[PDB]
Amino acid sequence: LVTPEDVMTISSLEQRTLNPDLFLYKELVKAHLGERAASVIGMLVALGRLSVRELVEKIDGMDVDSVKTTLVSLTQLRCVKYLQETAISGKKTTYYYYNEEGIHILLYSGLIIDEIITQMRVNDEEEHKQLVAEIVQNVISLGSLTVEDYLSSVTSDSMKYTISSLFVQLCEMGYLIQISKLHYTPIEDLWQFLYEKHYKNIPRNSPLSDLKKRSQAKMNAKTDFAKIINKPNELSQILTVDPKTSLRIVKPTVSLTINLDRFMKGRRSKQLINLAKTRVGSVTAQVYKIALRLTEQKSPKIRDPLTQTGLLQDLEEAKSFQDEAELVEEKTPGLTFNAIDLARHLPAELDLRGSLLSRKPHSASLINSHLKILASSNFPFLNETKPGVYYVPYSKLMPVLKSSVYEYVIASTLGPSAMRLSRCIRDNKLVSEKIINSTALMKEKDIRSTLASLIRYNSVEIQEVPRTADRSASRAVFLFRCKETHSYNFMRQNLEWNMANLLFKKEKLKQENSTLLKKANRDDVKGRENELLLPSELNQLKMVNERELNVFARLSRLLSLWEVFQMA
Amino acid sequence: NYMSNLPFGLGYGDVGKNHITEFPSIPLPINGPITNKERSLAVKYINFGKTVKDGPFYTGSMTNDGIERYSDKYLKKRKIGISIDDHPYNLNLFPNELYNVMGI
Amino acid sequence: GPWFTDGELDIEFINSLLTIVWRFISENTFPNGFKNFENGPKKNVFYAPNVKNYSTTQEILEFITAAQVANVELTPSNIRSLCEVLVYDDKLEKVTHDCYRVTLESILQMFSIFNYFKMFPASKHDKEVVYFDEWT
Repeated sequence: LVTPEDVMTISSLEQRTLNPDLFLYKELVKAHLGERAASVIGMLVALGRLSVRELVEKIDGMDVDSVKTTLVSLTQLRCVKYLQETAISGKKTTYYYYNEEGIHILLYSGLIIDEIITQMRVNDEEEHKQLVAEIVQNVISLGSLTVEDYLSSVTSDSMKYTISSLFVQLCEMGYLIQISKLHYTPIEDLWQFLYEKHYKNIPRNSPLSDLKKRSQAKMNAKTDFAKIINKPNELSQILTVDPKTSLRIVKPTVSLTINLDRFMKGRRSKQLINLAKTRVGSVTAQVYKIALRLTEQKSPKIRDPLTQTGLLQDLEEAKSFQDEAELVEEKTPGLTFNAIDLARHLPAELDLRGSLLSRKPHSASLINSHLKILASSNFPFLNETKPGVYYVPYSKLMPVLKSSVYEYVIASTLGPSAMRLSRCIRDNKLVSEKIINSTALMKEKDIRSTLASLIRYNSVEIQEVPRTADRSASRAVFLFRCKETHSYNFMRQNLEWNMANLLFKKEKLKQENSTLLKKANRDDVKGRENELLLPSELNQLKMVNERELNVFARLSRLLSLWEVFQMA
Repeated sequence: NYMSNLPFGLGYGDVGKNHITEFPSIPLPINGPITNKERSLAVKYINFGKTVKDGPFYTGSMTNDGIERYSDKYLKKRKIGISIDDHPYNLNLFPNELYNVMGI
Repeated sequence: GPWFTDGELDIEFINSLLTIVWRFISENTFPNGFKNFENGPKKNVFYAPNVKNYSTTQEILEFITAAQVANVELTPSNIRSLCEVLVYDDKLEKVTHDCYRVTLESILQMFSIFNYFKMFPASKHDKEVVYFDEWT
């Protein structure tokens, strides 16, 4: 027997009852920022909207200044969205949200700098790598970075001439967007402020009706919201100026904040390249790394163009949103490319000669061969609109890709027979206790063990079959169902919980060796640890340090499976 | 009396024990080895976050004697940290309820 | 069909049926079978888009009849049932006209969530080990 005191000591059942979403965010903010910030962010997770008064009332910290300083620090960290709701009959106040994507920087930081380093065209010289690494760390750490301060801090004229040259590149690429109300305001509040004004300016006695005025109000709101969201998502108005007898430069007085959507697209394309690396041999797979490298820079949305979060989609004629999304994907020619255009970016190290066999040199008739084979592949990577130029769809690619990932995660966690059964339930809708044997022909004991194991999750939903006026699943048979959406809910929370646990354990280890870690992070200790540290304590420190190195590796490895599930 | 409801394919000795294992264990493949890239990733995680701890954004604080000793007189300080108000910021990027903590 | 025998489902026998059906798939759809992957990833080849690289029901029916490995015949419905049973476990990709191809069979036999035999778990008394059932 394991003791209840032995339990809850190494078992960690107290944390098992936390909601995974709160756990991970709280632990990230705790281990990075501090304790009061962790308390504030956890309270924000619990109560979505509240004022500074309500924080003062709800946390042990009543000191109005203290919560204020932690809130301005957290707001800088982009962890808080705010607004001002106008009380008309007295003093109008404000409310603060929590910004989910403001902590993903604290979560993706290693992948963030990895993309910033690797994705660039020139990386052979060492100095540029260190320079851009330090600049991206400074920007993601401080927050809104000001070139007015940065050039002032830089000490050499020959060195100020290139840091300004790196900012324009990040702005144009999409890693540096001017920061404004769009990153610090909630979507529903934006829409509810853009959704009643149109209902205030309409005249009276209009020969239309409530349904017609409502439809045209929704149209007007959608138009203005789409316009004002397009305006800052990508533009040249930060660097569209050009000074006399000088170079093109971003404005010196404005601030620069690093985005994350572009990095998310990079990570998603990385997952696709890894999928190809497992499935398709590297002879024709090295093309796919650049085939998506040159199209991601203007790639479309991944989950929601932000009109599907602040308002309801629809009830009747509810196909309109995906209809317009796929319609835009078809209409926009920026994503469509020909065999000639793809030639000027392909490096020589990819030969593009032996990548085909017409029976049993940087040439368009061969790269278009890979274009066509990708289009005609079983997974619709690209769709053929015109003969010669195609496009990559996201209307029907994300569902099948995510289902493949979900299936293979379940198969990696479980056995091949479990994979066979889940695939039977997937590719056969409405399976039954006999259709399993009809479509599987595997030994019943093993298949039902895998069935019972897979029931615990949200993969397989089971229906009770009513036979008499009383509903009982004890006299009649009962067949199965998929209801895949719950299955996607489940893999989000488990993985989020496990990352939360990993952050919790590293914070525990820091708590257990705070003195040692503080000694380690000292100016004189850095670089001189062999003579100073006596062998026994040095062994303890090196073992705990390699433990945390390994756990960071574990976290990064898990950082390649949950963000893909995050999509819709 | 609730002890004869035993299905046929179920043995009689494996019941009654219950006592599910302390923690269900399935070794995931996300506990693999380390490489140069993974080591560097751990090192960059070490530098990051530690950088913000050594920065101003801490907001986590909650030998304190009554007299400054002659040794403390004319003595080197711990650190002149750059405070929350010290660094310039963007005024139009905060609600009006927070500007007062700035030394404008 | 023959899947009915002695009241049970012939555990050893069925795996013999379900492993040979794809064995001649890889040696008939890939340009040169498994020896293409025997030299390195940057040396094997893929077929042209406009060639008939695939297999079909007729080929599998012929191979099963001539094999005489189970000493039994198989109606086209039965061969469809077999190829459908083995489309689970990610052993084939069903495309139009009941044509069949493999994707990563050599790699699986020999993060990239689609293959995990290369990565071996810690198997050590260490801590911070992640589990999937641990949450529930």
